[PDB]
Amino acid sequence: MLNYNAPIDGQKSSIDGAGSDQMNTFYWLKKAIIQARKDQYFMPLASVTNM
Amino acid sequence: SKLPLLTENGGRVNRVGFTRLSREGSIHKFGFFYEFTQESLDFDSDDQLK
Repeated sequence: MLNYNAPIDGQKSSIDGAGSDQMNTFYWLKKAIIQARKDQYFMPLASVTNM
Repeated sequence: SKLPLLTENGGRVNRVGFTRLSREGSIHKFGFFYEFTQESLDFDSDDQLK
């Protein structure tokens, strides 16, 4: 019946055979989950005297 | 367990049926009365008994 058994889970898609398998099996979101700087509450309260 | 889950081979799966009930309500009759005699409204202490 030429199904599309889940290729990620291991079941090869019905069209594929021998050693072919599916190749694009997931859409990569090209936007990373990045963190931000943890805030500072003591560094601002500091005058700088040169040396 | 009971979630409707389809596969690629869509077929006769996950059939659902609905039911329709009914609510009733009746009608009842009440009533009462009282009797008096002309000898009880003609010579009686009060004028407006009726």
